[PDB]
Amino acid sequence: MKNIESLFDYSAGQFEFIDHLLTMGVGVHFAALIFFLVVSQFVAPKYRIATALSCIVMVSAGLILNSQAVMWTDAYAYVDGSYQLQDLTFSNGYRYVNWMATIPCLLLQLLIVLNLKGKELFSTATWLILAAWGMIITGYVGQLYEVDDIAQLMIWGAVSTAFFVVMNWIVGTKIFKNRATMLGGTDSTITKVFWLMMFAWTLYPIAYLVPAFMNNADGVVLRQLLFTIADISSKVIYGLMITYIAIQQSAAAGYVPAQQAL
Ligand SMILES: CCCCCCCC/C=C\CCCCCCCC(=O)OC[C@H](O)CO
Ligand SMILES: CCCCCCCC/C=C\CCCCCCCC(=O)OC[C@H](O)CO
Ligand SMILES: *C/C=C(C)/C=C/C=C(C)/C=C/C1=C(C)CCCC1(C)C
Ligand SMILES: CCCCCCCC/C=C\CCCCCCCC(=O)O
Ligand SMILES: CCCCCCCC/C=C\CCCCCCCC(=O)O
Ligand SMILES: [Br-]
Ligand SMILES: [Br-]
Ligand SMILES: [Br-]
Ligand SMILES: [Br-]
Ligand SMILES: [Br-]
Repeated sequence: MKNIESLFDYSAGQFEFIDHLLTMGVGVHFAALIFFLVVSQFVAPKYRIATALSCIVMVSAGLILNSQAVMWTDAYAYVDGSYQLQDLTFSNGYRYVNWMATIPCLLLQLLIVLNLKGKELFSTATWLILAAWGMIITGYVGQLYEVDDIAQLMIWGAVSTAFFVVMNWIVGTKIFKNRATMLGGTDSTITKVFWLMMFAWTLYPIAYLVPAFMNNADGVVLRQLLFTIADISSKVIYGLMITYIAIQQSAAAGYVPAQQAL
């Protein structure tokens, strides 16, 4: 009842488009899961955790998207020409809770292919995860107010954005100070990964703000469309680039299975 999805009836076209976005998301992540599983054998031990983390992200995101899809069809029934709310079973909050797990995985696989190790890896991962969790938690509290108190959504969103900015500064600083350690030409690739991240992750706060500028049923559809673009870009496309970097550095480091695969 705290999310705008509960306020509207949906046309068949709107309802089925949202359902198809979510189900397509499930298929894309589980298809990618198999790809990451099969190619892990071509990654040197030093980097193989990075590809395993992509497997974990795929199933984590795939399970939440599948949960959202079933919750969506549980919550609404087609009555008198529109889909109308029947049960309080759908909310976006499950995405936020899941981010607590998937964002640390996405960040860790970046740090691994940057060749960080030992105390710097543990220290950098700790500050990044704390910053990320602060961002997620404040965002989560903010969206509890997207119906009742838009001013509170904005203020919690400003606090969240402060964590986001600091997180991105840590990430960017480590990338630009360590890309010279990267093998096989991937010092060039990692810069593109950073820009892909900036683009894809910024779509989430845009989705967060939809209630402020498009509080209607088409805004609900737009938000799910933005989440879909962002999810595929931040998890699947990002994971493919991380895996490419891992295999390329593995080969440059003399790992034979990587050399043959390329
Ligand atoms: C009264 C309400 C409370 C107000 C306060 C809440 C807002 C504070 C937010 C950010 C400050 C913390 C930023 C400090 C981060 C420094 C540590 C760090 O980033 O280390 C990175 C390094 O590159 C890795 O080794
Ligand atoms: C809540 C409202 C507050 C609004 C606040 C607006 C300030 C935005 C500024 C920067 C965004 C952070 C982007 C981080 C980009 C990476 C920066 C970086 O990596 O620095 C390069 C390094 O110094 C080379 O060695
Ligand atoms: C796969 C999911 C990912 C990469 C989720 C990323 C989420 C964010 C970057 C969220 C950022 C937010 C803000 C910067 C302010 C508004 C609240 C959030 C949590 C949506
Ligand atoms: C309060 C929350 C703090 C969370 C901190 C999490 C710390 C995680 C630290 C690094 C995990 C990396 C483990 C795998 C190392 C891979 C390196 C390698 O095998 O080449
Ligand atoms: C996620 C990015 C957050 C950006 C910070 C928000 C910037 C705030 C800008 C002006 C706030 C104006 C407050 C007006 C409250 C409207 C109350 C209402 O109409 O219900
Ligand atoms: Br229709
Ligand atoms: Br329509
Ligand atoms: Br190795
Ligand atoms: Br997720
Ligand atoms: Br490149």
